[PDB]
Amino acid sequence: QDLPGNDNSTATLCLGHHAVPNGTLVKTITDDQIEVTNATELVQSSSTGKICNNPHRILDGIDCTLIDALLGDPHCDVFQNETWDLFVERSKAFSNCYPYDVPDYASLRSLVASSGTLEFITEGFTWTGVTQNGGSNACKRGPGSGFFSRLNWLTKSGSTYPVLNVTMPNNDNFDKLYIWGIHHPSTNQEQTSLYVQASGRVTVSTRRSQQTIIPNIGSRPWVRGLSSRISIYWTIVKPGDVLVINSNGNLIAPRGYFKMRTGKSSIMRSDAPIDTCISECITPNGSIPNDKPFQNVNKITYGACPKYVKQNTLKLATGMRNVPEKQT
Amino acid sequence: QDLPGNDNSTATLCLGHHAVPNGTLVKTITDDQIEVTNATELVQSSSTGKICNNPHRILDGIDCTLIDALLGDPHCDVFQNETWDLFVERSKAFSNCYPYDVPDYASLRSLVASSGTLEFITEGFTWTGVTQNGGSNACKRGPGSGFFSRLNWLTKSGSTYPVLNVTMPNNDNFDKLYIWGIHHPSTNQEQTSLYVQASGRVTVSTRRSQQTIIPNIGSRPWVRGLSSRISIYWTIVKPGDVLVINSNGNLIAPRGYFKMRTGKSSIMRSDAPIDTCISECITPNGSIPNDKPFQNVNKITYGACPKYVKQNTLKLATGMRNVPEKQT
Amino acid sequence: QDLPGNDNSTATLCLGHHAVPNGTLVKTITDDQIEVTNATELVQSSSTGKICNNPHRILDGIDCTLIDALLGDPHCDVFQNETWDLFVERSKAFSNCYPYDVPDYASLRSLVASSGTLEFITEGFTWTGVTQNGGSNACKRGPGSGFFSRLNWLTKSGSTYPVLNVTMPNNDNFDKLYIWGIHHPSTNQEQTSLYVQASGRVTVSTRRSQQTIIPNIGSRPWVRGLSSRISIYWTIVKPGDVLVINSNGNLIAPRGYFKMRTGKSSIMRSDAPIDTCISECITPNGSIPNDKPFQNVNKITYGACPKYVKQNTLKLATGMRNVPEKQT
Amino acid sequence: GLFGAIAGFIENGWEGMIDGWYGFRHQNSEGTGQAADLKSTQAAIDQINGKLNRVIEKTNEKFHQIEKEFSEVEGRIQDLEKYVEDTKIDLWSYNAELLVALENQHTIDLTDSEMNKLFEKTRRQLRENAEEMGNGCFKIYHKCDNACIESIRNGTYDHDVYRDEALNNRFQIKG
Amino acid sequence: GLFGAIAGFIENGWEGMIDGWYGFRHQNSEGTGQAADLKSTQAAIDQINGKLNRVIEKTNEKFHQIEKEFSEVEGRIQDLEKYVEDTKIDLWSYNAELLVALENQHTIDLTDSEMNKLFEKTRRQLRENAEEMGNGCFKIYHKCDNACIESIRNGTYDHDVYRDEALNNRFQIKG
Amino acid sequence: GLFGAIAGFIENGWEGMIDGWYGFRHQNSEGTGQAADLKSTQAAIDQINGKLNRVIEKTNEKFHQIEKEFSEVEGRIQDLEKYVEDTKIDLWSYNAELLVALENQHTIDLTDSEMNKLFEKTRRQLRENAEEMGNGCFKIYHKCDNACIESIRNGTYDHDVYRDEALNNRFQIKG
Ligand SMILES: CC(=O)N[C@H]1[C@H]([C@H](O)[C@H](O)CO)O[C@@](O[C@H]2[C@@H](O)[C@@H](CO)O[C@@H](O[C@H]3[C@H](O)[C@@H](O)[C@H](O)O[C@@H]3CO)[C@@H]2O)(C(=O)O)C[C@@H]1O
Ligand SMILES: CC(=O)N[C@H]1[C@H]([C@H](O)[C@H](O)CO)O[C@@](O[C@H]2[C@@H](O)[C@@H](CO)O[C@@H](O[C@H]3[C@H](O)[C@@H](O)[C@H](O)O[C@@H]3CO)[C@@H]2O)(C(=O)O)C[C@@H]1O
Ligand SMILES: CC(=O)N[C@H]1[C@H]([C@H](O)[C@H](O)CO)O[C@@](O[C@H]2[C@@H](O)[C@@H](CO)O[C@@H](O[C@H]3[C@H](O)[C@@H](O)[C@H](O)O[C@@H]3CO)[C@@H]2O)(C(=O)O)C[C@@H]1O
Ligand SMILES: CC(=O)N[C@H]1[C@H]([C@H](O)[C@H](O)CO)O[C@@](O[C@H]2[C@@H](O)[C@@H](CO)O[C@@H](O[C@H]3[C@H](O)[C@@H](O)[C@H](O)O[C@@H]3CO)[C@@H]2O)(C(=O)O)C[C@@H]1O
Ligand SMILES: CC(=O)N[C@H]1[C@H]([C@H](O)[C@H](O)CO)O[C@@](O[C@H]2[C@@H](O)[C@@H](CO)O[C@@H](O[C@H]3[C@H](O)[C@@H](O)[C@H](O)O[C@@H]3CO)[C@@H]2O)(C(=O)O)C[C@@H]1O
Ligand SMILES: CC(=O)N[C@H]1[C@H]([C@H](O)[C@H](O)CO)O[C@@](O[C@H]2[C@@H](O)[C@@H](CO)O[C@@H](O[C@H]3[C@H](O)[C@@H](O)[C@H](O)O[C@@H]3CO)[C@@H]2O)(C(=O)O)C[C@@H]1O
Ligand SMILES: *[C@@H]1O[C@H](CO)[C@@H](O[C@@H]2O[C@H](CO)[C@@H](O[C@@H]3O[C@H](CO)[C@@H](O)[C@H](O)[C@@H]3O)[C@H](O)[C@H]2NC(C)=O)[C@H](O)[C@H]1NC(C)=O
Ligand SMILES: *[C@@H]1O[C@H](CO)[C@@H](O[C@@H]2O[C@H](CO)[C@@H](O[C@@H]3O[C@H](CO)[C@@H](O)[C@H](O)[C@@H]3O)[C@H](O)[C@H]2NC(C)=O)[C@H](O)[C@H]1NC(C)=O
Ligand SMILES: *[C@@H]1O[C@H](CO)[C@@H](O[C@@H]2O[C@H](CO)[C@@H](O[C@@H]3O[C@H](CO)[C@@H](O)[C@H](O)[C@@H]3O)[C@H](O)[C@H]2NC(C)=O)[C@H](O)[C@H]1NC(C)=O
Ligand SMILES: *[C@@H]1O[C@H](CO)[C@@H](O)[C@H](O)[C@H]1NC(C)=O
Ligand SMILES: *[C@@H]1O[C@H](CO)[C@@H](O)[C@H](O)[C@H]1NC(C)=O
Ligand SMILES: *[C@@H]1O[C@H](CO)[C@@H](O)[C@H](O)[C@H]1NC(C)=O
Ligand SMILES: *[C@@H]1O[C@H](CO)[C@@H](O)[C@H](O)[C@H]1NC(C)=O
Ligand SMILES: *[C@@H]1O[C@H](CO)[C@@H](O)[C@H](O)[C@H]1NC(C)=O
Ligand SMILES: *[C@@H]1O[C@H](CO)[C@@H](O)[C@H](O)[C@H]1NC(C)=O
Ligand SMILES: *[C@@H]1O[C@H](CO)[C@@H](O)[C@H](O)[C@H]1NC(C)=O
Ligand SMILES: *[C@@H]1O[C@H](CO)[C@@H](O)[C@H](O)[C@H]1NC(C)=O
Ligand SMILES: *[C@@H]1O[C@H](CO)[C@@H](O)[C@H](O)[C@H]1NC(C)=O
Ligand SMILES: *[C@@H]1O[C@H](CO)[C@@H](O)[C@H](O)[C@H]1NC(C)=O
Ligand SMILES: *[C@@H]1O[C@H](CO)[C@@H](O)[C@H](O)[C@H]1NC(C)=O
Repeated sequence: QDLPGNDNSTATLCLGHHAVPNGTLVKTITDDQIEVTNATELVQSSSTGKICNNPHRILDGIDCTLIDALLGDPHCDVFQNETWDLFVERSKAFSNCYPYDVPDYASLRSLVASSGTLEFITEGFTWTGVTQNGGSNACKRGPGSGFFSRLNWLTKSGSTYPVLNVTMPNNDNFDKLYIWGIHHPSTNQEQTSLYVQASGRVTVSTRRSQQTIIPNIGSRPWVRGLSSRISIYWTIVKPGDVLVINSNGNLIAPRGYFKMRTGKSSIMRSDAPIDTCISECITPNGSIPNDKPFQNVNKITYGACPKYVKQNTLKLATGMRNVPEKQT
Repeated sequence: QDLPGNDNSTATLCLGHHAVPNGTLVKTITDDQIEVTNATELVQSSSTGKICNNPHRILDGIDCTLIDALLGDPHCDVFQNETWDLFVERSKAFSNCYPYDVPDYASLRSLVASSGTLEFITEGFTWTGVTQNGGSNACKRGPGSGFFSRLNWLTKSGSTYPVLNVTMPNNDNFDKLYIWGIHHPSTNQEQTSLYVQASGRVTVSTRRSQQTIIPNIGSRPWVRGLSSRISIYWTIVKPGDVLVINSNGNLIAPRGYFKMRTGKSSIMRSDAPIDTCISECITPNGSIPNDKPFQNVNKITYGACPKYVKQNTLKLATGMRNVPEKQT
Repeated sequence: QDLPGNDNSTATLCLGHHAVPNGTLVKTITDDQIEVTNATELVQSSSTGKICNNPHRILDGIDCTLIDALLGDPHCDVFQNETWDLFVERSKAFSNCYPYDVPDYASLRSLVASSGTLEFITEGFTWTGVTQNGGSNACKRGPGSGFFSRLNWLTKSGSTYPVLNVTMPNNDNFDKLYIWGIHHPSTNQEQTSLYVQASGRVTVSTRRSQQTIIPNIGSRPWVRGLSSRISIYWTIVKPGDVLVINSNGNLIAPRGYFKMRTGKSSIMRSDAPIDTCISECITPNGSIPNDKPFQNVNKITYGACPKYVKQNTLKLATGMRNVPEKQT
Repeated sequence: GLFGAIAGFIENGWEGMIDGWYGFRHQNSEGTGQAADLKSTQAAIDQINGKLNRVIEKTNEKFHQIEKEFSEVEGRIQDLEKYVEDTKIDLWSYNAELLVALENQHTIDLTDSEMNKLFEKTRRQLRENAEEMGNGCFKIYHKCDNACIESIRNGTYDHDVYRDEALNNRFQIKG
Repeated sequence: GLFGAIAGFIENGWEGMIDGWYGFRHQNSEGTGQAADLKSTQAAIDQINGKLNRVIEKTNEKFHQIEKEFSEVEGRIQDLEKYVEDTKIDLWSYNAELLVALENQHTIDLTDSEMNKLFEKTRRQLRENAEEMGNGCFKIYHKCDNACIESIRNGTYDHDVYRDEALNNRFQIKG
Repeated sequence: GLFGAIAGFIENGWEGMIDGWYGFRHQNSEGTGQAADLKSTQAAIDQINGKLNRVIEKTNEKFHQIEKEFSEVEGRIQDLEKYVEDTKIDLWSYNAELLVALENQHTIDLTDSEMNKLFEKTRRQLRENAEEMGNGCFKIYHKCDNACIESIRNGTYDHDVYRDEALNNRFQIKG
């Protein structure tokens, strides 16, 4: 084939792999610090500190909680018919109208929170025989005494509180949420001054259910000049059903219905600033990027967020083992 | 050896593996469509559309819900003393007796549902001084007025409703479930016409507990000619304990006890047809085969069923990588 | 080069691995009994049968349940101002004072259980116009009639029970838990003998909430000579808030407050013996060692315990496959 | 996969082989021929079936559970019933998705392994009498009739019988 | 890792190699040189990225959920709300911790694999003309100028061209 | 397992070897002997212990939780308390069962790996002086006394010292 290769030499070929001076330690099945060429962090652990106002509809509650916004505390009149993807409730919020309590506050707040709307429709309830629009100096509307915009405090007319028995048909094709209440007087004298009968009673019902609440007379702690209280209740009336409100005293009547919807809305308690930036994941500590799979910022989240994890760092190796050649 | 073994030829031997023209794509740790020789489906995603009546005891509720079957609505009299592994409730079920509500309907339905029996024992309650077996035209039993078969509506005798104070000892070695109730009249006039006292009261108790319910007068929506309602309550009496029913008006008395058991029974709302075939897993969409490990038919299941998963397909490779030799 | 001189020969070197005669079967991804040289057990499946009294503070309830210890049933007077990391409740515990029921027993037991202290502070409530320190023969304190040490049964003085209206400010910097109650008389005559008014009422409130309970007259089962009952309620008063107790009859008054704390305390029902040994994990079956990662002793645990698992054995291979010389 | 035989040094599979998963094709004195290897085929099949049965091991049965569908709006307790189930479904869905991903990766490596093991086994058997052409074919350097090919396949090939013929053919030549 | 090339028979990496992850260093008739292998570098990178993307595949979104912070003490229902969340967090934390552990172990074995595969591939190509010095370097037994080294690297090396020169150099010698 | 050495090309283990996990057995002109290899034994042990410690890493502690046993029948809320716990137990039981299954599979492959790596290491060292008999035994083709066997074991064997003797014995013969 070829002629005399006079010289007959050799060559050396060596295979090898890179190494970096720096390197990163990662956990393994068999070791928990092994050093690799490179790794990537899978736990998002820091918020921007601000709630981005995009893409979800963030409604800042300012100094109103959602229930006060719903009831219509004077200072929350800003929120009427408002809507939201996320209502943010602030630590600073305060109530400033007639002292009330809500037996299952927690569910009423939830219920409204995820409906996502405070759209109110007024309906023509006719209360015959009682005085309407009662208010109080503890719920100042402007210079005057006032009350919650969405409720209607009835008292006697002259010398009588008749037995109210009204009805309101749900004829539309959606559910109607009604918020009503009962007034608990401080004294038996107060009970009779306002409602004549010495024992009120409110029964609100539909074809499917009924609630009867009887008031409770007695002194409570002075809150805005008052020892009395009103307790808030709610009734949902389904399409085709009918509301019947029947009372013989102490009723705080509804003025119509909030309409309920079904959506992605929820509520979040946070004092983080709202800012203009787009971010899908919201945490009460501010928005966080959902580029990583897990997060350690907060277990409370709204939107497309990483799964909360107890760990603050989890590094996924993205490179081979690092076997450098020098000394240490 | 031999002698000059001179036949200088060579051979070639090649190793290889099969390949199929078709092949199936599967997900991997490093790729999410890699094609393999063969795969198998792990997500069961389709029902037969019929609930097989074997091996569990399926009780079709037809047009009765389980609570109406329990109370003994006339049209549900079919179900007395019946039993089940799975009571199926139909969307078409309707009530058709005296208008009632059950304060924790959800737990009473659960309670009975998993006991799995409607076996009723009648006990000799003696009501002295009142009229028994009251019924109504809204609960027609045949031509006549009637009431729930398992409850006993007491009204005044002549001009008095005495204070009833009866007792029934649990002497057997099992728990006894008692279903009783209270009647809420529409008018004060009605209250006095039936129970004389202007305010009823029912107190049912054992050594371990007590419930006192007071009625609530007022009009509700007309349901089968009536604005009144009865509300249903339940009391379990343990072996060795004693029931004491004490009332002064408006009591709907129990006629004995349902006996409770402990088993695998439950209830399911489904309009799927029952059919004769054997299948361990039931879904409200019909029975499904539990040959695969996961299913996507429905999150509601009864029996030996695959684990519900969000995914509708998950293929497990059962063969090597497919590296075809053309692809025909 | 190297000069062999004379010998012409070969050697054989064989590599191999050990094998043991015995061996242990373990589960694998592809086989479920494969035999390996050695394995280790990961499921702890047996208790010592005794609750070690170290390192946590175990408080043995002996024959008192925690609620009776809280209320101050005579026979539980041992426990006053006691504290615990884990209160152990025994199957043998019994109550032996005035018959009571607690509407949400389950939460009151929880609430106290995790506070971890029964430290009681007595406060100077002044009841004017009523008789204090009422007791009963069903709650014998020594030779005499008595009542719960931490509650104060008020009855009329002479011929009047005035409307009590007292207040107690939370001025300290911690939450105050108040346990109060109401007495349900057996007969209307009893109601008037003790509280004059034919209908009592207890309203306990703070700035944030209110409860009004009205008693319920009627006979219950004879329990320690009595058909009456008292029901227990609780109110937490936060720093800066104020308690107002207002009643017109049937009140079982508080004698001061339990102080609440936040810790690692809980309660456990167990009849296991307490013993002197140190063990972090407690199970109602006795303490178990948390050296293994999973346990099958009991799903109820307190302390640093292995994760409960359904499996009773899971062996982790710690050696190679066992391929012996002869057999296994 | 990890060993680099399948879709690696063996360029592609043979759709033609229908009698097993791994096997031999030769070219010798009497022509060309193919034959599946049944020991490695069985080894691969048994493992994949073991894997397969463990995954179909008992559906656990459940009877009375919680409600998972509701028609009215209730608030707090119903919000929790819905949340327990949704976080249960997401956890089981994660498990299914990771389980088939691990399994699949392992099956491709396991079968790559068996191919490569058969190759190694044949290499070891042929000793100094053949050379690896580097594409999964051995060049055998001696006359190897069909019974010779069959002895390599069924594992009884005696290398000694051909060592001198092979070593001559292989080395000596002219360099 | 499993194959014993990286941090195994190849004693250490080369911080000097900055143009790829695996590669060659040689010395021949024309001098000495280094060169990254881009096929194995790409193979290792593509796998690790595949692995990486699957882990960043869709955060699921959640809207109204349960409350997870409370200011008053409520007992039974609040104890359950807290327990559902805490057992959810521990389950997801376990999954994260095992996921990176498996992944990481696999990445070190996968890259160990590719190194070893490149080694095997070069071995197979060199045929009877080189010997493995056992440290990842082949002693090539014939004159191999830069274009020869290049043909081994780009996979066109014809062993036949040097088989007699190599076999003479390698065996004949004096024993 | 994946490499096919243990319960593969090495037909079985030696119950006789009690001083380590992997090792050597030899037959030369001075005698026969056995000796455990302590480097591969330590490598296998260290990995299995690493694996083992990670699994025994901190039991998390839990104090006040939910009730998990009930004596009366309550309905809705108690049905949820029971369901949260039962779906928790099934999820943790699944995790335990998959965890030992993965671990175990890996341990059998990891030890198969170390065996095969020791084999490869010895192969590389012996160079042209020995041939693989295909059952994990090398036929060494030159006089190898006990110090020679010891140098192979402790890794100082100089192949050059015996290359001509070996190459003569191995090839030359008569073909
Ligand atoms: C519809 C209506 O009645 N509006 C009244 C209210 C209601 O009568 C009252 O909210 C019922 O609970 O009362 C208004 O006057 C109250 C106000 O001056 C407060 C301030 O303390 O005092 C109430 O009387 C107290 C009295 O001040 C106390 O010292 C005493 O111990 O008890 C009394 C209890 O009645 C006044 O009624 C109001 O503004 O709230 C006037 C409204 O028009
Ligand atoms: C045990 C018993 O009393 N059975 C009665 C019942 C009960 O009196 C009644 O259910 C108490 O709620 O009443 C029955 O007659 C009722 C029936 O005719 C309905 C049909 O509408 O009307 C009731 O009177 C109504 C009246 O029709 C209305 O227009 C009015 O506005 O109010 C009245 C309220 O009392 C009848 O009482 C019955 O069948 O349900 C007769 C039973 O024997
Ligand atoms: C503060 C106070 O009043 N202490 C009384 C109590 C209370 O009057 C009583 O707990 C209110 O519920 O009563 C004490 O005497 C009762 C005791 O003798 C029991 C034993 O059975 O009987 C009660 O009277 C019963 C009577 O025995 C029954 O046969 C009858 O059917 O009903 C009666 C209902 O009042 C005694 O009142 C007591 O020790 O509990 C005396 C305390 O000082
Ligand atoms: C998936 C679903 O539909 N869940 C519903 C359930 C089911 O309809 C029910 O479990 C079927 O058995 O109903 C829930 O609401 C019930 C509740 O409002 C009670 C009263 O508190 O009434 C029930 O309807 C009664 C009606 O009041 C009676 O007059 C009539 O005689 O019978 C009806 C039932 O057939 C409501 O269905 C429930 O709590 O279980 C709400 C769930 O969302
Ligand atoms: C994390 C947390 O703070 N959880 C609390 C919540 C939140 O404060 C609330 O959801 C914010 O919207 O409050 C809970 O308690 C409420 C409950 O006690 C009700 C009455 O039952 O009152 C609420 O405060 C009222 C106050 O009673 C009114 O007089 C006032 O007009 O408005 C206040 C609210 O702004 C309590 O906050 C709750 O149940 O939601 C307890 C949680 O721990
Ligand atoms: C596992 C278990 O037994 N769960 C029970 C618990 C436990 O018995 C209790 O937590 C032990 O502390 O009891 C539950 O029921 C209680 C409930 O019925 C209340 C009243 O609502 O009474 C308790 O019994 C009282 C009895 O009423 C008093 O007269 C007596 O003085 O003390 C008894 C307790 O020692 C019931 O136990 C509970 O809700 O916690 C039901 C669980 O299934
Ligand atoms: C029942 O008892 C309660 C508690 O003792 C009584 O409440 C107290 O009533 C007085 C008089 O109304 C309140 O006085 C107010 O004090 C504020 C300053 O804090 C002052 O600005 C008002 O002008 C007024 O003077 C006091 O605050 C209030 N305290 C509490 C804790 O509520 C109640 O009046 C008693 N009721 C009856 C009918 O006896
Ligand atoms: C209290 O107010 C309610 C609501 O206004 C009154 O309810 C209504 O009462 C009337 C007379 O009983 C019911 O009429 C009957 O209805 C049926 C079906 O339409 C029809 O066949 C009869 O001929 C008759 O019209 C009406 O349905 C009922 N409506 C509702 C919503 O319940 C109630 O009567 C009032 N009660 C008192 C004491 O004032
Ligand atoms: C209402 O009905 C209940 C049940 O019938 C009556 O309860 C029973 O009352 C009697 C007389 O107080 C109790 O008797 C006492 O029992 C003890 C234990 O044996 C004994 O030492 C006494 O000498 C006496 O016999 C009986 O135990 C009790 N039974 C139950 C189940 O509670 C109640 O008295 C009736 N009340 C009225 C006002 O009619
Ligand atoms: C480390 O890995 C991540 C993900 O693969 C990649 O973005 C990054 O650039 C890598 N670092 C280097 C120096 O390649
Ligand atoms: C709220 O929206 C309803 C529905 O369009 C409207 O009729 C009503 O007047 C609105 N009220 C306010 C204050 O915006
Ligand atoms: C997020 O907020 C919580 C509560 O506000 C706080 O405890 C936590 O440490 C914060 N973490 C980060 C990363 O901001
Ligand atoms: C594909 O795999 C499944 C499970 O191993 C098996 O039943 C089926 O027959 C396989 N398909 C073929 C063509 O082998
Ligand atoms: C099963 O039923 C549910 C509700 O009835 C329905 O939304 C779902 O798509 C059905 N799926 C199948 C596979 O039938
Ligand atoms: C079996 O493995 C465990 C854990 O590695 C170890 O403690 C035990 O000593 C081993 N058994 C033997 C005989 O080595
Ligand atoms: C309980 O502790 C308080 C606080 O120090 C103390 O004043 C009180 O007297 C104690 N009572 C008993 C019975 O120990
Ligand atoms: C632990 O206790 C429970 C209930 O007391 C019992 O059923 C269980 O079998 C016991 N297990 C062990 C290992 O003691
Ligand atoms: C192997 O093949 C040869 C030629 O067909 C035959 O003589 C021999 O017996 C075969 N051995 C086995 C075990 O099949
Ligand atoms: C390989 O290298 C040789 C020498 O540089 C060159 O002639 C040949 O074309 C190269 N082939 C490829 C595919 O690069
Ligand atoms: C290896 O073995 C030989 C013969 O025993 C000895 O001379 C040499 O020093 C040994 N080296 C080591 C590192 O043990």
